[PDB]
Amino acid sequence: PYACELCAKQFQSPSTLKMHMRCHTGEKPYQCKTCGRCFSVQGNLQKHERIHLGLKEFVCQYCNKAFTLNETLKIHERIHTGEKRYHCQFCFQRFLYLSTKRNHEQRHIREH
DNA sequence: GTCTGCGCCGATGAGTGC
DNA sequence: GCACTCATCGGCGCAGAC
Ligand SMILES: [Zn+2]
Ligand SMILES: [Zn+2]
Ligand SMILES: [Zn+2]
Ligand SMILES: [Zn+2]
Repeated sequence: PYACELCAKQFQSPSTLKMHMRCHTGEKPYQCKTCGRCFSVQGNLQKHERIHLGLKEFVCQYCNKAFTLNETLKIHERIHTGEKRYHCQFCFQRFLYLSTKRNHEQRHIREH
C-alpha cells in the first residue's frame, strides 16, 4: 500500500513507512535522558530505560528469578515449561534454543 | 567448539482506539 | 482511513561448563 522508494518493502500506513525509512536514514529521534543513546523506535527506548531504573520487575513464576524485560522473562520460562519451539526440519527433534537447532540441522546436511 | 542462559538491541506486527 | 503501545522474534555477544 505504501512502498519504500529504496528497497521495495511495503507498509500499511504513512506512520509505518516513516518508521521504516529510519533504517535508511539512520535517524534516531528518541534519546535516553540518562546516557544519551538514541533510538529509532520509542518502544525500544522504553525497554532500554528500564536498565537505568534497576527494577527487575518481571519475575519467574517457577523459580522467582527477576528480569529487566518481559521478553527476557518469557524466554527464561521456556526452561521450566519444556517449550521447544525450534523444530528440526529433517527429523522429530525439537529444541529450546535456535542456535542448537541450527547446528543440529547442519549435521544432517553434512551427511547429505 | 558446542550447549546453555541471558542481556540488550533493530525492525516489524497485532491489537486498540481515534 | 490513521497513529500509538507493546509484543514479537531474529541477531549478537558473552561467560561458564564440558
Ligand atoms: Zn526501505
Ligand atoms: Zn540510557
Ligand atoms: Zn525460573
Ligand atoms: Zn534433525
